[PDB]
Amino acid sequence: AHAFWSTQPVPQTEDETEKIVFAGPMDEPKTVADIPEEPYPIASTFEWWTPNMEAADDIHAIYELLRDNYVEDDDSMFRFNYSEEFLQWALCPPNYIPDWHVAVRRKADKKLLAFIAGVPVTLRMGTPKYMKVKAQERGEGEEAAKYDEPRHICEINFLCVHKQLREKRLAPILIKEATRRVNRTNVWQAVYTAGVLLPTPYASGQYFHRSLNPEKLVEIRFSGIPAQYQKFQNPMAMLKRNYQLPSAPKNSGLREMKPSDVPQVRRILMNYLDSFDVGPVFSDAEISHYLLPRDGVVFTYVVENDKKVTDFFSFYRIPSTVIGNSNYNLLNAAYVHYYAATSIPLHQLILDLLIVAHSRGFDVCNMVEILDNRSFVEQLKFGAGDGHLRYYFYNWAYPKIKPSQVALVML
Ligand SMILES: CCCCCCCCCCCCCC(=O)SCCNC(=O)CCNC(=O)[C@H](O)C(C)(C)COP(=O)(O)OP(=O)(O)OC[C@H]1O[C@@H](n2cnc3c(N)ncnc32)[C@H](O)[C@@H]1OP(=O)(O)O
Repeated sequence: AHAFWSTQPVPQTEDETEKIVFAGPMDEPKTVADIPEEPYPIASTFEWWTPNMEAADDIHAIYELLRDNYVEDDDSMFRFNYSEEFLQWALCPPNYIPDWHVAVRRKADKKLLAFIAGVPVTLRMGTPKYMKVKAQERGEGEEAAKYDEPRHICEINFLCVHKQLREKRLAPILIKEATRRVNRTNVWQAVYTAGVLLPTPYASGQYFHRSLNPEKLVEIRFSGIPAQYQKFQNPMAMLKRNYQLPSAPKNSGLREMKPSDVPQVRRILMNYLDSFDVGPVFSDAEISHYLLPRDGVVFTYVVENDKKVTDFFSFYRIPSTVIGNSNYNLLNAAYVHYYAATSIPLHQLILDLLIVAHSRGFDVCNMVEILDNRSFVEQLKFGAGDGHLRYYFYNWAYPKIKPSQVALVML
């Protein structure tokens, strides 16, 4: 029973989603004038707050909320510790809408108690290729193509309720108020991800992890000894030896991305992402924002061949707090971001990502099996994680697809 989600324009069961064969909206069309102009009522001791993401004080307040209260593993050993610089990056892409960043604070002391953030994204989200095949074989190509134009929608992230206020139905009102503010902008769909099962994902991908410092990872109980290494008398030693990375990048033309690479990176990324059912459309401004290197936040490298950029990869940094370990209190994790390989095998491109991440002191490289990420798991010695990242739409019926048809990276 979902007292909240059963009232919302989402598919309500896996059985329902299994039957969806076209993309399209779920709610009746509405207009902005149908949407209340007043923020939803909230307890008189709390207030809605829209942070100013240019104010160091406001960014710091969000930072501290998430540091102490955002996603935790089930054993409370690790918690994400997004940096202030990362939050300003993730929350403030080009043309972002300040009113889509929704917070609740306590009036008396102005303490931040809850947060949810929406940013604009332009998403291809029309009927998937294989369902269009089946639709065309039914003479319904027209209906299957109705919504192929990229849509300007909302990407939701960073939903967080302070630990002391959990299970008091604050998340539904936060979500409802964000929806109100987005709808008041004439935007009617959103996309979000979660590591938990909600009604009802259109895609789910397993997490995979590449140890860069396997001794540390075993000590902090992030990962175990892979089953294939349990046959050894000293598995950690063999792990270190087989996981040892080349001292140097295998691609001699590798260098950090620079502003003049933006147009070529845009073109090769968009050409690659076009082959996926669900994916973002990025302008030069958005390519610049999301991919140009930013210290401690995002790292992007290009390969030149024949004087031109032919390949690139990116990763971003999310440290996690390690709780209860007497030897370590932080885990430095690199997350595979966007990439495109036009002249070298993808596993050779991503090997250079691992080499660079190791040289920069990261402990582990994490990814979800979206894009073509599954294809280099075995080759580059990634191990399967316990987690799955689920992909969801708000007010968009969508057929179930494999994660290999998803090209939207979530931060
Ligand atoms: C058109 C524009 C639309 C824009 C909006 C689109 C939708 C966006 C949707 C949000 C996308 C977020 C994407 C991310 O950021 S996913 C990461 C979410 N954050 C965390 O896990 C951080 C740590 N946990 C917390 O802060 C709290 O436990 C949260 C805030 C998660 C729940 O707070 P609390 O534990 O105090 O519970 P409650 O009593 O207030 O509320 C219980 C209700 O909340 C439903 N619930 C539980 N977990 C989630 C979840 N992860 N997404 C959506 N709904 C969730 C649950 O099914 C129940 O509804 P129902 O089962 O009774 O019906």
